[PDB]
Amino acid sequence: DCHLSDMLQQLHSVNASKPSERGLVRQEEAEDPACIPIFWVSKWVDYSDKYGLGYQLCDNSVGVLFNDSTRLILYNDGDSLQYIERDGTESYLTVSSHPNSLMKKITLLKYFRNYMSEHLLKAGANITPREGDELARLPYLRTWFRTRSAIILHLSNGSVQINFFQDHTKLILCPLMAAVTYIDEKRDFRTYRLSLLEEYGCCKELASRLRYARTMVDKLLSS
Amino acid sequence: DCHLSDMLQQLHSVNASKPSERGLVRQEEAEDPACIPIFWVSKWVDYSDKYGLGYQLCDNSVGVLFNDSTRLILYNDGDSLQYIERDGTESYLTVSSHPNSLMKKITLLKYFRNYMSEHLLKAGANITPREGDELARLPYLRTWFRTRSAIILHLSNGSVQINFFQDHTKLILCPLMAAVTYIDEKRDFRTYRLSLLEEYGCCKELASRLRYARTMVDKLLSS
Amino acid sequence: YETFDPPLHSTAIYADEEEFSKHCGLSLSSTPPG
Repeated sequence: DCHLSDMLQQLHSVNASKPSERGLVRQEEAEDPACIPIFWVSKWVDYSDKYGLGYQLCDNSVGVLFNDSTRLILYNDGDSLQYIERDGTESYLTVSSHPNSLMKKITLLKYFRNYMSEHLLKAGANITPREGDELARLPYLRTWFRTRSAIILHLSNGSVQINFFQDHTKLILCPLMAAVTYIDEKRDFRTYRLSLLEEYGCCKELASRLRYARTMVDKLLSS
Repeated sequence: DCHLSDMLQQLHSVNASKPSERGLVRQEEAEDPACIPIFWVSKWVDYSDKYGLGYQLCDNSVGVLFNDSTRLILYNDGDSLQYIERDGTESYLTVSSHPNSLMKKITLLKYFRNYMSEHLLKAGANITPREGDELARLPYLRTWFRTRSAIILHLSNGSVQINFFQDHTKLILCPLMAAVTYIDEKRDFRTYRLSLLEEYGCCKELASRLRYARTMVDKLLSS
Repeated sequence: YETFDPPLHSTAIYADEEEFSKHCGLSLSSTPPG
């Protein structure tokens, strides 16, 4: 899509500036809390061998990308639903409606939601998503893949999230604002303008992960 | 039925004692694993709008109570068959050498068996039946009905089984031993002497299901 | 068999949440509480 192309251009620009190889670094000056994301992946479980990948968004909504390339979402109200087929038709329903064609997929989603809620931590719990608007269109997981070091999550709103396994650091890239939110080992969230990181520099930790993010975004475009 | 009358008296005696309204409930003192049932229904398929009700017993034998009030049972050897006519008359045969008049009912039973083996979980797979060394004669399903909350199954040996839809709990009532086996939502199987539940009490969950059981045995008797 | 579609039946295999949670614990997932 055009959003991944923009993200790649922003990452190319910031990496080309070598932001960590600076005589002086003023990473704080690149912060811009106005770009804090409204949606990110807080939980996930890889059941790809049988059913697919379920995940939780920061608004406690739940979704699953089944192995048949269809998607089902359960909003935070606990009843309304959204089912995206392979072709991409957004259909809206509810659990109370008891749809017969989606009864199995509903049951599986509920199981994903159960395990995540009772076994997994909520990433970004210490952060209030942007906007008093809880009316923002819920995004879905367009695609995802896993390396030996991280899981890459591409949401339908253009956001790309990269969770690093070993140290639990996380990147949330927003191409619409050329911004990135970084979650460090201590779970402190910082949001930056990529363009300002070019101009003020940043630590090797963030710089090296933006280098990795660029190669991941290239992978998303090659597919 | 002599057995249903015994079960009704057994259940009235325990229920009249209000087993959950005790200072100290000691349900565990009523457990008697020596009363574990030999046979219980482990799967069922309600196709009564066309063919009838198919079911599997815990020994992997299967049966069908057809809409014409006849029953066909396939023993776990996969070949031996028992046919019970409307008036109760029993006859024995095999899929290999059968009367041609039963060929359609045999075919239907195979469909039921295949559907149960391919699609349905086996209830009580963890629990091990009391063993007569297969000497115990295979019961057949005498009658059944479904309510808002459960399916009730009355076997020819006198036992009554109640499967509650909501929480997957089940009661197996054995009038011959004045005992009841309860499978909780954790799929944990416990067998109790009703007389000892009366003396030592029981939790509210089981007590309420034993009241429900009495209502269902009255219903079986009224028909 | 093709037209053998029972409208009601006991719990299906896919609806065994105990095996589901078992597999999730064995599969890869996000970070759990420490």
